[PDB]
Amino acid sequence: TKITFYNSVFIETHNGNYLFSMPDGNVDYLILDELIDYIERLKYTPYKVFLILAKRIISKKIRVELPKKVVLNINDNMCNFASYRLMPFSGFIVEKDDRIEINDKNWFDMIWNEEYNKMRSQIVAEDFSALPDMSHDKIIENIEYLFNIKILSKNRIKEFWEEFCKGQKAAIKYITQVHRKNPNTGRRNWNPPEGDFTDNEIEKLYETAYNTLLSLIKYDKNKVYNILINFNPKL
Amino acid sequence: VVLNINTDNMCNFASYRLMPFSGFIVEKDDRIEINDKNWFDMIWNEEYNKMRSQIALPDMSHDKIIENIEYLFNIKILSKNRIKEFWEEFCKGQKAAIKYITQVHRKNPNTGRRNWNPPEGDFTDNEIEKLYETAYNTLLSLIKYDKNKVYNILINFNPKL
Amino acid sequence: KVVLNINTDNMCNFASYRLMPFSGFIVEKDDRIEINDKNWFDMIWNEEYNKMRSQPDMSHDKIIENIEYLFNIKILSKNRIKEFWEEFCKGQKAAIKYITQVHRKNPNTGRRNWNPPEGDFTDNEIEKLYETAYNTLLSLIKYDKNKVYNILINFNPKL
Amino acid sequence: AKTMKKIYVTMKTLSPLYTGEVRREDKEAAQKRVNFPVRKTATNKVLIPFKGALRSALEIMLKAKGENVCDTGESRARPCGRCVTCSLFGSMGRAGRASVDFLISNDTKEQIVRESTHLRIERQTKSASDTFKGEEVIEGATFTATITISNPQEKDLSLIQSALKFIEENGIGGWLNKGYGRVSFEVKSEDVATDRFLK
Amino acid sequence: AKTMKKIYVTMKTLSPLYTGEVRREDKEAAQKRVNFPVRKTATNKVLIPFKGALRSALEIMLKAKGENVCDTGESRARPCGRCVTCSLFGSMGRAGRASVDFLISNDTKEQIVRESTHLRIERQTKSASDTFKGEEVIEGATFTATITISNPQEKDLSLIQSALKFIEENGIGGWLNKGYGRVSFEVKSEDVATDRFLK
Amino acid sequence: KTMKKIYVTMKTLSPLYTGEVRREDKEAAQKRVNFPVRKTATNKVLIPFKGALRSALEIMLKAKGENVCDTGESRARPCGRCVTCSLFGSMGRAGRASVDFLISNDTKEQIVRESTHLRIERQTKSASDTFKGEEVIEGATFTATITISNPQEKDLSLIQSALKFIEENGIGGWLNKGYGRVSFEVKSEDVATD
Ligand SMILES: [Zn+2]
Ligand SMILES: [Zn+2]
Ligand SMILES: [Zn+2]
Repeated sequence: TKITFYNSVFIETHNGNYLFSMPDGNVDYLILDELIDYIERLKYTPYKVFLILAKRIISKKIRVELPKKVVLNINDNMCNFASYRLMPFSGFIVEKDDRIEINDKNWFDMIWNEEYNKMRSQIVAEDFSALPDMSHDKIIENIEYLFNIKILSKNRIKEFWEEFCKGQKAAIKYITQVHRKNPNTGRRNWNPPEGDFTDNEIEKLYETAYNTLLSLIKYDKNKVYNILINFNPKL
Repeated sequence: VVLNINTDNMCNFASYRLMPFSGFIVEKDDRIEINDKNWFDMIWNEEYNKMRSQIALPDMSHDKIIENIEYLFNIKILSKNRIKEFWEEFCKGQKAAIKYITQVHRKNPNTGRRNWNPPEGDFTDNEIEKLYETAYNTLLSLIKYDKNKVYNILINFNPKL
Repeated sequence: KVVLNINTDNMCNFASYRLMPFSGFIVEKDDRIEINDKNWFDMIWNEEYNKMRSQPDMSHDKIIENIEYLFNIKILSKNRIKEFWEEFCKGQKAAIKYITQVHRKNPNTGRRNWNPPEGDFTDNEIEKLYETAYNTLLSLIKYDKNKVYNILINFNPKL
Repeated sequence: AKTMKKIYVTMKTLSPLYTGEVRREDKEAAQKRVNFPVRKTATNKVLIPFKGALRSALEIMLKAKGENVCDTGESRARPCGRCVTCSLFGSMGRAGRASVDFLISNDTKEQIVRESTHLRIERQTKSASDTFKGEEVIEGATFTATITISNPQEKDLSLIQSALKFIEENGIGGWLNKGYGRVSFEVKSEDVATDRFLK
Repeated sequence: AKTMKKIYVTMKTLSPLYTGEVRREDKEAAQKRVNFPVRKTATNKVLIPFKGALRSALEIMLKAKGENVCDTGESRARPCGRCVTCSLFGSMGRAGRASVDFLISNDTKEQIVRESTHLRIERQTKSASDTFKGEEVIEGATFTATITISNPQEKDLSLIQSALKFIEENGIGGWLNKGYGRVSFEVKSEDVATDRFLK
Repeated sequence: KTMKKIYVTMKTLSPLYTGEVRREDKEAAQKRVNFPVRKTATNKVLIPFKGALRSALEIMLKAKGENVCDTGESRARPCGRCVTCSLFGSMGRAGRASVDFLISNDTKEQIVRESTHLRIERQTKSASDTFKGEEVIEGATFTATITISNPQEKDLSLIQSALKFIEENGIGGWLNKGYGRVSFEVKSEDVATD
């Protein structure tokens, strides 16, 4: 930082030859009638003068300025009205960890829909609030067979237990959703059985999974947990 | 405190009756009111009208609505893409939903084609046109009802919308 | 009656009204339509979920050689001996259950819950050492409590 | 111990990037809408683990060179303590000399995370058999990290830069075999004094 | 003497935060679910040790200047009793001037603690070889502590801030090399009379 | 005549440690914990309460301006003239306040947990020394009952001031590392006739 003193501190960096208040070198920022000649004496007229006087020196073809996170506008049709170029804009300033965005109503509408979908899809009817019949051994036999072949998996048994904690009705909803044969694809959400088979047999094992899980929802929680804990040791 | 929300769509979580919600606590002179998104849209139009200034829908019953939406869903008129895009325009305001159902139902004057999905099955041309008008009337009646009941009606035919 | 349990401190002032967007749960009572926040429902979901869920034979001189080896190639450790001693003090049955749990090879991955041997062992010597750990600890099951404590106290002095 | 090497790492994505959500509650809440969520901060920023990627890079490269480097990565394997990766990344005794921060984005999920549709296509029928949705990070997204080596040796920045080239060539995280995770690194190495803060 | 310097320290987490549970019974109850529980209250708020982090920061930095601070971190190593760190945080036979409280969270464990899946991936096969669930603290979680300096000296506050600037660079808690523990401290100090309560 | 009774309930806000004084029970516990917590044989936690209230009023009143007798010093022998020796005890006459031990409301199995405390090296950043110390969980309700006979006017206010000095500094041990910060809730009662 080359500094020189005049009858005036002429610091000469690479970001501009600043001078707080006439050297013969190029002067970039002048940190400033008698006043006008001082600027006229400087060769290579300064880019900005940091100061009634401003009106005149603007008309002397010179820029003025009269005395944190980066702010990014996202909102752009303006108008001349009341001299300065301008637009009406109502919006939202958001304060990010390294920036300040200036968003509009469409952003808030987007995040309103994104939050409302989260809100509305958290409670599903009688949470924590005509089933077929099966003997306990038959439930053990069918869950064991459909656990060896990969239909009732540990993720399926886990997600059965989580919904059955939330009541019988949510468990029937989950089992009906997994067994549902989509009319456009002809496919159920069961994981397909491993081992060579035939589509009638595969459909009957899917039906067996539907009836064995549905006959387990009528049982007591502790009895359901003690049936499934022999297969998925977590839950 | 003055709730400006209809206190419906209330499930029974355990020994508790409740309703998932998102709105605004607009604290005013002694009200501290709880107003929904529709009030905020009004308020945004207030501001974005005032600041610039300085420079008949039919009634069709709810069970008939589920019946008609179910019939149109099984004959491939009100498909899952139609229910999804109707939900996106419904969350964008009721006027955008009128614009969308008008755009989909508008029989183009040159071609003579509406933007619905064609009925699957044997139906006559007059019958097909009456089904298209049924789709317009049923979704236009669904525009009146509030956001929560429209979500319940549309979630039984499109599980992800 | 309505009670707002949501904190009212942070509130912007747009359109000359003090407004604040919230996303919470309007909840019924005997006479209190109360607006309770996200945390309240995490309280009741945790409370309801936790409430609904809350409701052989071998030589002793050969045994000493086996536990030395399996403590020197790091299959058996201080933690294994510690949980073995707790399960021994809770019964014979639960200690057999724990030894079964640790030795159980999962069909999906082929991994047992022991600690792997360090050293240039191939596959079936590691499998034979796992079987050795199984039969050594399950042979220690039938011995009386004083002898098991004197056997384990050489290796894990805390227990 | 008088010096401290600060390697400022700036990673720009040259491909889609995925790293799965590890938080169970956040994964479940996002799996109501997208089957493969991307890993996210609570400040809505994308977090890739970075220490394991660098350590794995240096382990395969130094095992290929024929050095005395063990294999952390095998199931419950014990770090020996005598390698260079045990010096730079840790053993059961001493900790790692290099504190490898997470690769955190400078941007927020609205700007860089997109939900994308992926398929399984039947071979003989040539139609969609399965469909799933996964959140990924867009191309050109810029991520930052600062590796802080305490007690810096002379061959520490070279090994970090070699590991950065290996992560450039194999990918950082996620579905690396499909084309995801191809990135580029910029290295602003420096050597600060440990008493920088004491004025 | 007649004053006490109270440094109210508010720290935000810029990263996932892990500090381990110390309590046998709480850890043993949590290992039925999570192999690495986080350190909490029975009020269900996350506790972080704070005095040892500050002491470790000041010993490393003041030993990097060349001042004759001892190290209270080796096995069997005793405080000498004559350093500035021995005056600020204590010696065997001389109680510390700083009453560093625990970093107590503002929110509870449901808000800020998430169960997270961590892995060990085999280097050659690029497949998961170990899985372990561990609890971590989310980003943007606010913790508060009070460092109450008795017999206040001139350097102390700056020293504490310098120590905080070490913890801002390295981290606080566990898994510090993996990226965990990166935080941001804000200081609000107040010189107060020690007879404030007598009134 | 009318003796002043101060019921002091205490709620633990950061983990409490007070070390065990009885050598036989400390030796019995030394097997499990290096630092056992002070416990009764009724399986309840008792805390010393006289000395903390005393030393609170000592430092507060000493730097206030009223000269007192510094107890806990090299010799620590007090006068019989200053205010602390008129409240919490003098080398001659008994102190006017009987400060009961802060007994707990709960038992050992419900508040007392063993914990891993640590000493980490500053170069390897790994645990050099580990030890096992017992603490009391937060939210644990203790109770005590202060008995000031011959009640002066500046007695309840002084006890409350000392309790605020204890709420900010801590009760028990390991006080600088964060152990011992509590809240105090106070009720008062004069008794006249029985
Ligand atoms: Zn090694
Ligand atoms: Zn010292
Ligand atoms: Zn005295």
